Amino acid sequence: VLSPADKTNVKAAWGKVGAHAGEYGAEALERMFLSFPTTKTYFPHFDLSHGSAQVKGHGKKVADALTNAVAHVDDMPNALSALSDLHAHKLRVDPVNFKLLSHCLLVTLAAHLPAEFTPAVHASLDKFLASVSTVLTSKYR
Amino acid sequence: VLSPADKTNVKAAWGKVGAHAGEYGAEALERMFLSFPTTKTYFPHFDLSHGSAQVKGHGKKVADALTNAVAHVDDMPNALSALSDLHAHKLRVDPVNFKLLSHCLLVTLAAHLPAEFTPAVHASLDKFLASVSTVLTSKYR
Amino acid sequence: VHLTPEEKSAVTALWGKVNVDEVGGEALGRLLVVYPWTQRFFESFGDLSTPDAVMGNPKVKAHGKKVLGAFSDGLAHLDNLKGTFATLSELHCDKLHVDPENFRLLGNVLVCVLAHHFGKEFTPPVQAAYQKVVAGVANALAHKYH
Amino acid sequence: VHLTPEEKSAVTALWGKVNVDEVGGEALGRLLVVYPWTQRFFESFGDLSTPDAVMGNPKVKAHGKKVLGAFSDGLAHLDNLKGTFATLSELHCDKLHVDPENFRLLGNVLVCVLAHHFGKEFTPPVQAAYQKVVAGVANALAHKYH
Ligand code: HEM
Ligand code: HEM
Ligand code: HEM
Ligand code: HEM
Repeated sequence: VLSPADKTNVKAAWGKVGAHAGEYGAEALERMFLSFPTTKTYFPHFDLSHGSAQVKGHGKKVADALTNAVAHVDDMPNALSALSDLHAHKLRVDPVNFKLLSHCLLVTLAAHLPAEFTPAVHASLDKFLASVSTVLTSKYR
Repeated sequence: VLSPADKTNVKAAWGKVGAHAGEYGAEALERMFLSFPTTKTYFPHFDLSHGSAQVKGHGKKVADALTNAVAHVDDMPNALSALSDLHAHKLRVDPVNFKLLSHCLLVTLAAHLPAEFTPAVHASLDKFLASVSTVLTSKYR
Repeated sequence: VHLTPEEKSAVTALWGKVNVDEVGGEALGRLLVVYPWTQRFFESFGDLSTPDAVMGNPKVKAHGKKVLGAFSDGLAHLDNLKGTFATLSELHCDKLHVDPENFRLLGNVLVCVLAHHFGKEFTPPVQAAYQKVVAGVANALAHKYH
Repeated sequence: VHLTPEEKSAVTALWGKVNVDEVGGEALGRLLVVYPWTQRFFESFGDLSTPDAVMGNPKVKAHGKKVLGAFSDGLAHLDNLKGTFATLSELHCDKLHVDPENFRLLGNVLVCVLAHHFGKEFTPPVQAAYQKVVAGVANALAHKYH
């Protein structure tokens, strides 16, 4: 469960990301593909090479979806409803992979937000990402 | 989320177990300790030799909690609130272990109820044990 | 994987009694019912909308038997799982794109099925040995992932 | 641990710049704040109730120093992590009763702290190599568990 304090931390941190989101998203995916190669099995059609146009474009979509969850942090399961169906019936990515990408997002944000990434913010963001992951994975069976 | 067909499946299954809940409970614990030795770190104070009493006794406590969860299936979070409290503030078992005990319960049940352990029933029990685990780790942070 | 000689033995003795046709079809069918997302890899097999369709689908059954065949060979090679499954690993990664995490799932389903069949005989010590085999196999199938 | 020399020299490269006196306390501290359940092993460390109480806790800082010292020594023996960590593995398991999953959490936190301290210089490639390292270290510390 997210608390008032978590919601505040999450909004402040994502607020500083701003118009760098699509870019942090792409970096997170790249970090993911190099550190955990099994994840590449889900993108056999993508040119995954560094600087890939498909990768940057995909980071943007991941980022926008995270921005929509931040914007509706008190109604997440409904704001993400369409995304949760897509994952359950089409994408069907194994739950363990959501942790790998969450971790990579945290790394990406620590790498770019030295001042905002305090123990308490890191804790709230980790919780936030685990709730997003749970929503997107909630209709699997 | 558990569907009506899942709830039916779990009451039926758990119904047969009947008086044998305590023993299957103890059996699952034994399978877990031998199959996944890292689980033993949470029980340094118990004699874990085969058939000894500590394990016997704890087996019943686990089973009772589950029986309780089965009878309160439409209301798990409330029916398990104190247990969740106890897991979060006192026991503090890493979340991965819950899958390990869940699997060992499934194996124990398959072994004792060959007729009742159909694939649909298998599916329902797994979702049910995962729902129970989610509840027990809901208040960790 | 570090198997005790008596564990190596416990595994071999029981395997000797497995009906591969039945067990293979049952393990794979259950993987598809208990973990519906795995169905993404078998679209061509047909109707898999319900448990009955899945368990009755003859291509699922025939594929179950072939998978367990590869598995049997692995038990003849317990001291060299990596080499036995090298090309099968290349295949499952480079052509099929299967996330190895799925190997662990099939492994655990495979264990409940043996329990289901052999009952009292699938004792905790016997289970412990087969849990190592299944992890070992999962790890060898994952080796050539890059 | 299969590590290329590319991986190895980069890992070693960056480590030269690490202030072990600081990173160790940051890493242990963040573990206790981000995954609060891990505090079950350090009650004797006194007050751990708020993020500041943990991060500034002198026993937490002293202890993190010890942790990272032993880690540094593992980077000096990447080809024999298991032997390097065997007595620490026996201790954590037989005396301290620590679930090895906890070594993986610390590994991941440590990677975030690295990232936090080096920014842009913590490139995806460099991260990939550090993930292999913390995985190897976590596996070596778990290896003597029975
Ligand atoms: C933070 C959690 C995640 C979010 C918010 C997210 C978000 C999205 C979004 C918005 C799309 C575009 C889908 C569309 O509307 O057409 C997408 C596609 C996709 N995602 Fe993710 N995703 C997440 C995690 C994952 C991870 C863990 C995986 C697997 C490693 C994954 C693999 C894919 C794949 C394979 C596609 C389709 C790619 C294609 O276009 O062919 N996603 N995701
Ligand atoms: C299906 C999930 C589980 C349920 C329903 C469950 C249930 C219970 C119950 C009812 C108790 C006794 C509570 C009391 O003090 O009154 C208990 C105790 C305990 N459980 Fe579990 N448990 C579960 C999973 C686990 C797992 C996965 C572990 C770790 C591997 C674990 C370790 C413990 C420990 C260490 C105690 C305290 C034993 C003692 O010191 O006497 N539990 N559990
Ligand atoms: C115990 C681990 C497994 C083993 C030993 C195994 C073995 C095999 C074998 C022998 C084949 C036939 C290859 C050929 O000669 O064409 C095969 C094919 C295949 N495997 Fe696996 N398998 C395993 C697990 C999995 C799982 C978990 C998945 C996904 C959930 C999977 C997906 C596939 C697919 C999609 C094919 C090709 C099916 C087709 O021809 O339409 N495998 N596997
Ligand atoms: C990189 C992984 C780790 C390394 C290299 C490491 C290393 C060490 C070292 C050198 C000691 C002191 C040994 C002694 O007192 O003789 C120690 C103590 C200890 N470690 Fe770890 N450790 C690691 C991870 C963990 C984690 C994850 C936990 C639990 C969350 C943990 C729990 C403890 C405890 C409770 C002590 C004794 C505390 C006391 O003095 O009262 N360790 N560790």
